[PDB]
Amino acid sequence: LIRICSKPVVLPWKVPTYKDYVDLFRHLLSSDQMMDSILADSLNHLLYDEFVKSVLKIVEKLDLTLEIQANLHPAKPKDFSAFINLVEFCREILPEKQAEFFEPWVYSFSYELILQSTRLPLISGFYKLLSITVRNAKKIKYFEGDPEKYSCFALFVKFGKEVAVKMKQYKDELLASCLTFLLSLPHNIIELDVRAYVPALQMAFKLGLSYTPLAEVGLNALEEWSIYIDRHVMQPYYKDILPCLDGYLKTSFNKVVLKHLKKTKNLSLEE
Amino acid sequence: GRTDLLRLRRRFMRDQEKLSLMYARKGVAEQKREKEIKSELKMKQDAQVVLYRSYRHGDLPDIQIKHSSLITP
Amino acid sequence: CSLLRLQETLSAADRCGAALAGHQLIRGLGQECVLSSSPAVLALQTSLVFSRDFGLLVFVRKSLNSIEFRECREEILKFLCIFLEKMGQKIAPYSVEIKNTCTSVYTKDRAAK
Amino acid sequence: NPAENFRVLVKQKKASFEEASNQLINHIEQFLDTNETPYFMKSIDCIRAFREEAIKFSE
Amino acid sequence: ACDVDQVTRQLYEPLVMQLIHWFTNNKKFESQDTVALLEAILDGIVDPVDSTLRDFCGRCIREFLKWSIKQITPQQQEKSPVNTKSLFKRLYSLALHPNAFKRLGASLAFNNIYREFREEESLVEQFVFEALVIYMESLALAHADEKSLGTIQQCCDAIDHLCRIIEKKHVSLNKAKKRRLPRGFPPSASLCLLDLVKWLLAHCGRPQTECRHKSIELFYKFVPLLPGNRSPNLWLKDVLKEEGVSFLINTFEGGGCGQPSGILAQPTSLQATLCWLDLLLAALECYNTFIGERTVGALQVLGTEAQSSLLKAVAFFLESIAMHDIIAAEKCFTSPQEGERYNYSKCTVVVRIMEFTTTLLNTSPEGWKLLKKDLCNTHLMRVLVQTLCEPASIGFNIGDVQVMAHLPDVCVNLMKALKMSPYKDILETHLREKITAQSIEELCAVNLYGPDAQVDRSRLAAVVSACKQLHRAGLLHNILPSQSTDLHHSVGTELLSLVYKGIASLDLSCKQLASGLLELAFAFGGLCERLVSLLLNPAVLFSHGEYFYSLFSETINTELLKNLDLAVLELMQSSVDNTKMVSAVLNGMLDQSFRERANQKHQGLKLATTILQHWKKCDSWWAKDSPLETKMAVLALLAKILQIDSSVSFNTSHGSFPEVFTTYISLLADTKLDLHLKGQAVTLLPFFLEELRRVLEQLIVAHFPMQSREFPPGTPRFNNYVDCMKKFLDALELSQSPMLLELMTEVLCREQQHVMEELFQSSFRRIARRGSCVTQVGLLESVYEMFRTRQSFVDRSLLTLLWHCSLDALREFFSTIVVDAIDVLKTFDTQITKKMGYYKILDVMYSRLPNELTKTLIKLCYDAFTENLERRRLYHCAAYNCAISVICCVFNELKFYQSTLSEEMSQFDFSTGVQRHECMAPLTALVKHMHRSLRDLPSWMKFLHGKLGNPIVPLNIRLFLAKLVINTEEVFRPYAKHWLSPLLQLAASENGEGIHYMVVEIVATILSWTGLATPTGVPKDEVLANRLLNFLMKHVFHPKRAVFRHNLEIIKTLVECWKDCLSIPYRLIFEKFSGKDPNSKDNSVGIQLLGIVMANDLPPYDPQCGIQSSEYFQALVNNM
Repeated sequence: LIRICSKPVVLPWKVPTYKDYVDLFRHLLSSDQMMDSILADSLNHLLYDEFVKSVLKIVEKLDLTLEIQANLHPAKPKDFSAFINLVEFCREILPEKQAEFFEPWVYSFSYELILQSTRLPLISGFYKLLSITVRNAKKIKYFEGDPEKYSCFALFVKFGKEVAVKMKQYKDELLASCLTFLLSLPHNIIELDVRAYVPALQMAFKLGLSYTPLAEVGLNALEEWSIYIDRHVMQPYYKDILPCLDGYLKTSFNKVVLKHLKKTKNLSLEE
Repeated sequence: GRTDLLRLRRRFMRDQEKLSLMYARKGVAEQKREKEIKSELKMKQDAQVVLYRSYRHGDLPDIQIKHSSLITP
Repeated sequence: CSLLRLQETLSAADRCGAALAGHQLIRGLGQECVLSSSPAVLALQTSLVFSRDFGLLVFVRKSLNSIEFRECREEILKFLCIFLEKMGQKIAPYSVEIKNTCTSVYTKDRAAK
Repeated sequence: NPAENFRVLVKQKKASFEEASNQLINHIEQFLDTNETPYFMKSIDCIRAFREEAIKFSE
Repeated sequence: ACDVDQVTRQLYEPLVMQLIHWFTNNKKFESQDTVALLEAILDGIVDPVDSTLRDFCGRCIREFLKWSIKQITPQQQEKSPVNTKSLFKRLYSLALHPNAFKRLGASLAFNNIYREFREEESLVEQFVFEALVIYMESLALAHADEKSLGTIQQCCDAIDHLCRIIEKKHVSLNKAKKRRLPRGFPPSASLCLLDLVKWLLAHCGRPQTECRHKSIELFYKFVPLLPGNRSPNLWLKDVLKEEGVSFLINTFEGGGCGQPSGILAQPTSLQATLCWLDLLLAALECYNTFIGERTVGALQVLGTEAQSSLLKAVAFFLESIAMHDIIAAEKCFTSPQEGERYNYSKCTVVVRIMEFTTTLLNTSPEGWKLLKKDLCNTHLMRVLVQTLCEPASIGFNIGDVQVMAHLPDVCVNLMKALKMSPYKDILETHLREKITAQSIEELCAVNLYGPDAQVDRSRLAAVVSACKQLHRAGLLHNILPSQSTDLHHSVGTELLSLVYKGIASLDLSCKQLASGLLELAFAFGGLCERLVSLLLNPAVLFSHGEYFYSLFSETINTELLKNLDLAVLELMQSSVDNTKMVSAVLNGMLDQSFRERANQKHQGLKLATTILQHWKKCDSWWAKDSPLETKMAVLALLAKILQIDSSVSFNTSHGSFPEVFTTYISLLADTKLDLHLKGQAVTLLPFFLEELRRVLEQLIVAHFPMQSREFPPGTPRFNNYVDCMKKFLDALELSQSPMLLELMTEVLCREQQHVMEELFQSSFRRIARRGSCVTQVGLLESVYEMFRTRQSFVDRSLLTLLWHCSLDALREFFSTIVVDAIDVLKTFDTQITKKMGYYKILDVMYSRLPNELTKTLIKLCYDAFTENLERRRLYHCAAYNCAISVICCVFNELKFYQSTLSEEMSQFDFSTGVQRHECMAPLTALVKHMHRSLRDLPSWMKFLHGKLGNPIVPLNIRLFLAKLVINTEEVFRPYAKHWLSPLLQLAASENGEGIHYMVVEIVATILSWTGLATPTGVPKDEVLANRLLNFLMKHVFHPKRAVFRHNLEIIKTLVECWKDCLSIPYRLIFEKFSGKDPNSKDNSVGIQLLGIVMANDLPPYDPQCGIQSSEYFQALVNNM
């Protein structure tokens, strides 16, 4: 992972890319069908655990101090680039295998992670990685209404309240991740104080109009909450919910020769 | 025709590299596959915007804009 | 649509007994091949039912050892092969039907030719 | 290094080994522009070894 | 104008600034600017979203006011409704209005405008106090509604600007000036600085605790701003003299609106109770600030004016803290009851009384601990210790955030402050009341491993944290004294038993719990040696002690850093029979010490010194007495040591330096070692007398007898050799030690390019720029002396350095040997080889720049070439190259006399210990240089024209001159009007790398230009051109069918470039397109020839004499 984060970041002799390696890990964590064959003549969960420990040690190790010379001036911009690289890799790799493997870390990992976020509540990488964390947590559905579970719920609800109250002070590439949180939360936790999330949800859709994936995931969260929570509390701000959805609605070789089509052998906003 | 020597030396392969030429062809082919893989994603991005009126910059706006510049938009 | 109108014309185009009928049929089949070989996400699904009707269409209509039918049938088969090569399992409802056709296709006059 | 090579060669394939003779000639001869005296020591030592080996059987 | 896009906003901001500039003139002055200004007021200042809109509206209205003042006279603003004062009044009113948006927008707008607003004097003279009081009340309201509100940041920035300008400019404020009266200070008079200063002081004691804290901090920093008294506590005493008791309610309006409302809240309102609590905390923090600033004594509030609200709060803690977490006994009133912020307020009260106790104990010495007796019980010692052991015992303390994470440090501070106080003993009793320090050790034996209880781990962590806090307080035996000795085996026995019986499973939670237990044991002294014994556990699962080390290697390294050499010495004595685990723990020591460099590595240096003395106590290794693995391990250990310590001590004779250095030599003397491993050990030689080099030779002799190709490529011995030689190369590149340079040159300079000399010369290229100039001079002198095949040494070595040596060391080294070369400049093979080297070094010498003897040297080389066995030709070439060099400067005219991740990676690497002819080349350069300095010329090209145009001249000379003119065609382009004449006849009947190579090269060079000249001026030129056409069309074929085609287009180009002097034989062409007329394809090439003929516009066929002119084309249809 140190070699992974060492490679610089692309901005809009051959230079190898960082982004490729995920495919490796894509098989690396999904190699049951190979180790069983090699065992002919569990362990992927062990690799999962080792990777989680490594990302923990990196998160605690890395320093993200910055200056105002508002003005985002990192003191270690190379460390910032390594951080964002590791964040993108971790949240593009994580939602593949079982978060059942992640179950031991659901409390301590989230706790130290919230601490790190509170250290500098302006680094969007924290936001993306915690969003994928909670996404996996609701994928395995750790939420039921145990002292560890209740402590988890308390941390989640207070963190959601504070992000929802301090999100109005944030800008693009950061507030986008904040609304990514505010949609990525499970229905169970936000069953208290749904009101605070309503303007956040409205802004999330009106900004996902400008960037489709945010609108898509906000939509998904919206039907999730509609399914799980009783309408009687969501009713009053339905007249608020609909107008922010007005967007997306008001706009408007290869011949008869037989090559066995090796081309076919190889393999938005309207959606 | 000043590149005649240049084209002579660039196409100077009287030593045998026909297998190497085939390998270079194939390898460059896969790199072109990678380039076009990037290309379909690049073209998926919205095409660049164009403007139909000139633009100057002062501190008190002028009304010296032609009829063309207003009817083209 | 173009696929549908071409299917209807070919279902007609074999009404007369002449090699010219087979020529026009195979030409229309070649155009259909080069057309529906590159759908986006949708025209393939229309082509599924079109292939159903036209498949069973020739299965029960052509049914003759005349070569004018033979070249059209072989081009149809080649197109179906290159289609199913990259088409997905969505064709599975037709497949067993096609199976019930294909052997019946082969064991019939196709066996004689 | 070729010293032990021809030492084991003569007793492993049992030939007059003019190739071994040429090997030792190359071993000794490349001393004209160098003053590496310990190399000369081991060179004359392998010379004695090959002399004894040649005395041994037939040559 | 504020949208998420490049082009739109990018064109919008010039528009908005342009219209802002326009809509303030006397013409665009009133009744249309009103809409623009009011909307710029209501755009971002009031909105729920778009921080971008907020900042944009802020600085655009800033620039609007700036430009309005710039281009409109002050009388015009004053008479018009559009005036700065109206804007200020609007801002004040908006901040006054009870909505978050208005206040935050007004504050941020002021923040933006402040940069230009501070530069105006009349406005601030008339308007500061109003802005001051407005911002005070707005920030108080921001406290009232929610602290998380973004308004608080804008307000604190605004008041930062206010204090910045008040300290920047105070003379006008210092004197009483009749400025506009704000809402504050209801009496109207000549406003002064001290007026509003004391007005703020009297208002201290507000429910907004941090608003009051900022107000009093600003007060304190403005005390020196007063025109009279400076800012000691003495002036505060002067204020206190008359107001000895009034401060009880004046400066502290709280405690229950004075005393009573605090008593009122007890029987009867929960929100009112929280208001009482926060106002009381404001008073308490004001007390804490006063007593921590040392601006007032504790007895001043403890015998002059006595706030009974303090004892009321103490009784309330006896009534509400840790026992009333749901109701304050008022019986008049979780989220439905909102116990969340109730517990938050309770925790805030707890922390506030924590700073109060700490400041009382610290800022007031034990002489004021009698005032600590005012509680008469200090019941807190019974409950706050629970705070230390269970946060859930202060109420709930749920949330687990930076407030409770910050609690432990102030808790330790209070523990120390009470430790210097007597009451600690009672607290110590309370401590022993709260825990026995051993009632938990049996309860942690419940097999907490995977599936098990979790509350057990919970209070294990709780007691671990409490004991860590106590250790930070400098107290460990107040709860657990010595059992039998200083060694507290109560923890170490549990450690060993648990770590052994965990598998005789695992968990990260129990792992960190065991780590906490390890550090708790480390708090107990003397356990180090017992732990050392435990690590030496031969109990096999692999051994168990090494397993325990593997589980917690980092913790053991941290513990053993404190121990200097005691355990180090014990391991050294126990190293005689233990090798693996001792090496592992030594490596852990080294890695942790090397990692520790933020403060210092001097701990690592001392550890290296101690192991240096201990070195001679493990003699079973590093000789023919230990396994090769042991020798490799000790080599790795000492390499780690060497890279850790500085190479100035124990690099020369320094105490224990020889005892290992000689050992090192003995280690090098061990011939049983692998030569690869020997090179690995050598790799550390950059850290460094005759014995060293002599053993170096005696080793390297047994490696490379005479050749590198005697060992086939891929042979394992061969790969060993290449690895060793690259080790030597890199080590020498790091060291630049001259003797190793000479050794490498002499082992390499045996055959040309057999030891992979590319890296050799390239490493020389780097090391030429490295090292001191004097070091480079000495190195060059050493290699020059060892010079005195034999020439192969200098040929492969010197020019590498010389071409890249520093141009200062060059001067020194050469000036050292000027006459040393002049004299030697004047069987015989030795002489010619030495002169070879001398020319090849003097040319590079001269290449740099220009005493007075040098004039002679020119002739001394010139004759060296002019003499008229191959070594003689090489000598002439070298002499002429040196002459070219010396011509490069003299005879410049004509007449030439014919990161954190990076740190982590480095630490990991450290722990892993793993990091066609050429003799004429200067001729072209000289031609280029002389062209740069400056048809016909006495530049010898007339001489060369005569030398080359004659048919009678040796072919090699013609090839040389042709290659030169090919590489130098550009210079004599405005002389090619003659150069076509020789080359043509040189190309004609031209006969060595291969004829066609130079043929195609020269024809391409000639035909690079066509308009410059054409071969038609003399019959000979065109007849020779036609002859060359015949030769090429006889020679034109290739099986490659590509270079063949390439020649086809070459012909196509050359025929169409002239079309004036060319002839078509039509006979050879006839037989080429006719051929034998077979079934196969052989004559089709001739067909393609006709394409060139019809690439031309020339007539299709001409009977030059007539082949047949009738069936001449019958062959065409026959071939068709």
